[PDB]
Parts: sequence; structure tokens; C-alpha cells
Amino acid sequence: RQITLLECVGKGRYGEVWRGSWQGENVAVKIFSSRDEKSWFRETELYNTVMLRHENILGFIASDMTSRHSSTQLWLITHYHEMGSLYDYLQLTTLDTVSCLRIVLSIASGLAHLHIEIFGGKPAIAHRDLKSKNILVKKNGQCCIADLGLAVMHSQSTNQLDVGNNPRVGTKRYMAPEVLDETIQVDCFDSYKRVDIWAFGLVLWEVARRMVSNGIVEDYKPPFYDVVPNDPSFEDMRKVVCVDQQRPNIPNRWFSDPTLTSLAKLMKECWYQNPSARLTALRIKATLT
Ligand SMILES: Nc1ncnc2c1ncn2[C@@H]1O[C@H](COP(=O)(O)OP(=O)(O)NP(=O)(O)O)[C@@H](O)[C@H]1O
Ligand SMILES: [Mg+2]
Ligand SMILES: [Mg+2]
Ligand SMILES: [Mg+2]
Ligand SMILES: [Mg+2]
Repeated sequence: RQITLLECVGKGRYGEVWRGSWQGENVAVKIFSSRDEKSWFRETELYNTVMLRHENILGFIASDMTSRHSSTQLWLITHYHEMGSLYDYLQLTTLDTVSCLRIVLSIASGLAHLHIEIFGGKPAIAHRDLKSKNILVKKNGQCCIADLGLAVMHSQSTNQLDVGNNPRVGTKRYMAPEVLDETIQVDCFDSYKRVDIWAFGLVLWEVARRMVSNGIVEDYKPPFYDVVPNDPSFEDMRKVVCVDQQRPNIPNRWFSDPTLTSLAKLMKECWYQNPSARLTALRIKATLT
């Protein structure tokens, strides 16, 4: 509500995010364009109607409408996290195994807790836009998942699939093949879970490259850096992913470390071209434990 904005710490395609004061404390304030009211709606929807509290999910505080510069602003107020996004984090620092396992574990927990229905409780939720920019790194080393603005929900009791009406689509670079060739089954909640696993496999590759094993690392590179431009188009991503069926190549320096060898095994099982073959968030969480 009555919060003072102190610094804007970044912008994406759907709004700005500010570091602000509430009760003299640091909170993140994502300000939506009214051009993107549907994502502010969907995120407010989940965080108000679903008990969505968990160590590895961005903590919610409030949602509100306010007036600035003679115009209406849609605020989503969440936990501020000093160290920013996994994507920024991976570029400024290298990882050792205990910090790299702590990251991929935390994301695995967050995704699985989203993906399963709890009775007592919460419906099953698929994310639909998971990527390194939509994961935050917290002061205690755990990562959490943010941006529920494209989320779909399913409840076993009703067996009703809630898809929303947001016409926004996922970040093109991270789309699974079934999204790109438009043969995803839109009526089947599990399809959406398998889109998330695929992207998770991409995030996994991003993290592994930055773990120091025998004093060597790769530089941070986004998935398919070598075959598609920045801001790749819908058809750019289709040629690589669907037609020629390329996957990020695994550096064989990783075969000179035991963990990197387990994560290479994890990733490949997240990006089978056949979505039924892909691991679930529940296995991935298990293996990493
Ligand atoms: N809760 C938060 N606390 C601290 N920093 C945040 C928080 N949320 C977002 N940020 C930072 O603000 C940046 C802008 O985020 P955002 O507006 O969500 O766009 P994006 O997620 O980076 N990519 P996109 O929204 O698809 O264009 C992020 O990349 C983070 O670095
Ligand atoms: Mg975002
Ligand atoms: Mg974000
Ligand atoms: Mg969020
Ligand atoms: Mg959103």
C-alpha cells in the first residue's frame, strides 16, 4: 500500500521491478503495465487463493492498484532478494559443488511442490515460463521460483483444468518442442508439467557450466547461445528444437567430476523430444537427495 520506491533494479517485457520500503524494510515491487494486466491478475490470483508458501517459491506480501504519473499502476509486492536472479547471479560468480547442488536442489523442490496437489492444501500448478531470469537467489543460498503469471492449475477432486485467459506465451528460447510445433495437448494438465521439466533441463545446463571442477568452468551462456540469436523468434526456435532436434552440448570436462556427470544424466532425461519420457519434478528432486 503506502510504500516508498527507492531504486528500480531491472526491467523485463511486462514491467519494472523496484526495490522499495514498507515499514522501513526491503520489498520487491513489480509494477505492471496495464498492457499486461492479465499477468498481474493471474499472479494475484494464485497468491491470494492458494496457500503458496514454501522455502523455494517467491514469498508474496500484497497486491494492489495505485495511481502514479496520472495513470493506474498494478503492484505485486514480494520478498526482496538482494542477490537478484539466478541469471544475473550465474554471470558474476562460479560455483563449487556444495553451492551448485544447493541451487539445483532448491529449484527441484520448488517445482515439485508446485507440480503436486496437496489435500487439506493446494491444487497442482504448472509454471509455463520457467527460466534462469524467473528464479531468485536468496541470502541463505536457496533459490526460489517467481513469476506465476502464466500458471495453470488442476484439482484432482474436480478434475477441472484452469488455464486462464492470458494471451502471453512463454519465453521463446525455453519452449519445449510440443509448444513450438503447436501439437501440445491443451486439455491435459500433465502436458504443462512436461513443458516445465524441459525448461528445467535447460536451466540445469546453465547452472552446471558454472561449477568449478578441476579449476575450469565454462562462461555463462544461455541455452542455444550458439545456434539462435538473442531475442530469437518463434521460427528460429522451431528449426533448432523441432526439426534438427538439437540439445545443448555437454562439455566433457564434466566427465572429470562425479556430480557434473549426474547432472548431465539428469538434463538429457529432461529434454527427450517425447514429453512422456521426461522425468517428473518428483524424481529429479529425489535423485538430488
Ligand atoms: N523479488 C525480486 N527481488 C529482487 N530482484 C528481483 C525480484 N524480481 C525481479 N527482480 C530482478 O528484476 C529483474 C527484472 O525482472 P522481470 O521484470 O521479472 O523481467 P525478467 O523476469 O527478468 N524477464 P521477462 O519478464 O520475461 O522480460 C529480474 O531479472 C531480476 O534481476
Ligand atoms: Mg519475471
Ligand atoms: Mg523475475
Ligand atoms: Mg512471482
Ligand atoms: Mg507476471
